[PDB]
Amino acid sequence: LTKVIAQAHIDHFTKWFERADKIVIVSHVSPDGDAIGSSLGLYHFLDSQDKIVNVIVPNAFPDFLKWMPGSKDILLYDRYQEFADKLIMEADVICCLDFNALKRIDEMSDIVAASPGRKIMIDHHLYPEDFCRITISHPEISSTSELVFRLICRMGYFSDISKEGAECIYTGMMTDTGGFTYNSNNREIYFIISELLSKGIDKDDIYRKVYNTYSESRLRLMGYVLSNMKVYKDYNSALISLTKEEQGKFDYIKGDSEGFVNIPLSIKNVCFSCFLREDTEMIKISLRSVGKFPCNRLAAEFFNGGGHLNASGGEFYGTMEEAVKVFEQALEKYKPLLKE
Ligand code: NA
Ligand code: NA
Ligand code: NA
Ligand code: NA
Repeated sequence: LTKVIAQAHIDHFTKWFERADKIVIVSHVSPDGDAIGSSLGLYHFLDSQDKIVNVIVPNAFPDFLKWMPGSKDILLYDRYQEFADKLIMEADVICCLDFNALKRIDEMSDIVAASPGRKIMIDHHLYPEDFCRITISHPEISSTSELVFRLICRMGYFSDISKEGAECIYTGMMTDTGGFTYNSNNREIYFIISELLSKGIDKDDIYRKVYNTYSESRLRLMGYVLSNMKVYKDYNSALISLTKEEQGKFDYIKGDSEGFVNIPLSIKNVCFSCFLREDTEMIKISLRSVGKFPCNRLAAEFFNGGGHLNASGGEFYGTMEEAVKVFEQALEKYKPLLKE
């Protein structure tokens, strides 16, 4: 209902949109629900308007997103580089969805940077770069999928958002707010959800497809990791870990530890959570916080990593007990910050 996106930006893109024959949509490395949801949401709309549209991402997306209509036609850059490169170089318009810095598309950077096609960014992350000619940057909005819905609506094409398109948009809104459990207080979110439901989507089924679709081994693994968790009561923090012996034992598949780092936050007075995993070769670190404790600051100092305020990661080249000791240093240094 409220006009968040600048009308001038909407006017400009509409010009590009009407002139364009060939359009490419790009999103970030290791794309997730909102990367794929926003991209596929835009794809379905654009494809309904007699346009050649291809979605290209650097990297495979999780299997729990395969159900999404159009997902099979998403082009993986690390498997069809030459083909993708041609599409990118020849695109009249390149839509950059759910990232704001060329490093977020890891190896696609150069071809995207070089292409003479007209670039527009549609994103909700903080601190955007100026590689796009049109920049729609709204970090106050909780997902890129919502911005895509908003853009299409403001252009006057709400009626051309299909059931399939709506499914993809809802999926991204859902995943980026943890099923509307964080950063979701805004009223207009729920009007948008209602609008998407009017397109025939089944939001409950979509929840199940994304979150209630994984192996017996994965869930037993989650339980084992939780059984062996370490809580530091004076530091409002929790630690969980997986070794190579533990991973191999439970038959670890890629993406099995996804979300594990969040579970310890469901303990009362635990606002900061760390997960340590040995790689296939040393210690991978995942950090999560609830509230305002800066995950990205600790990661940058103690694990040469980074990311966002509430979710970060990085590697530590050493051993488990050695990596655990480093984690215990950071807890000690930022102890006063945690107590606030
Ligand atoms: Na808007
Ligand atoms: Na941004
Ligand atoms: Na997401
Ligand atoms: Na909020």
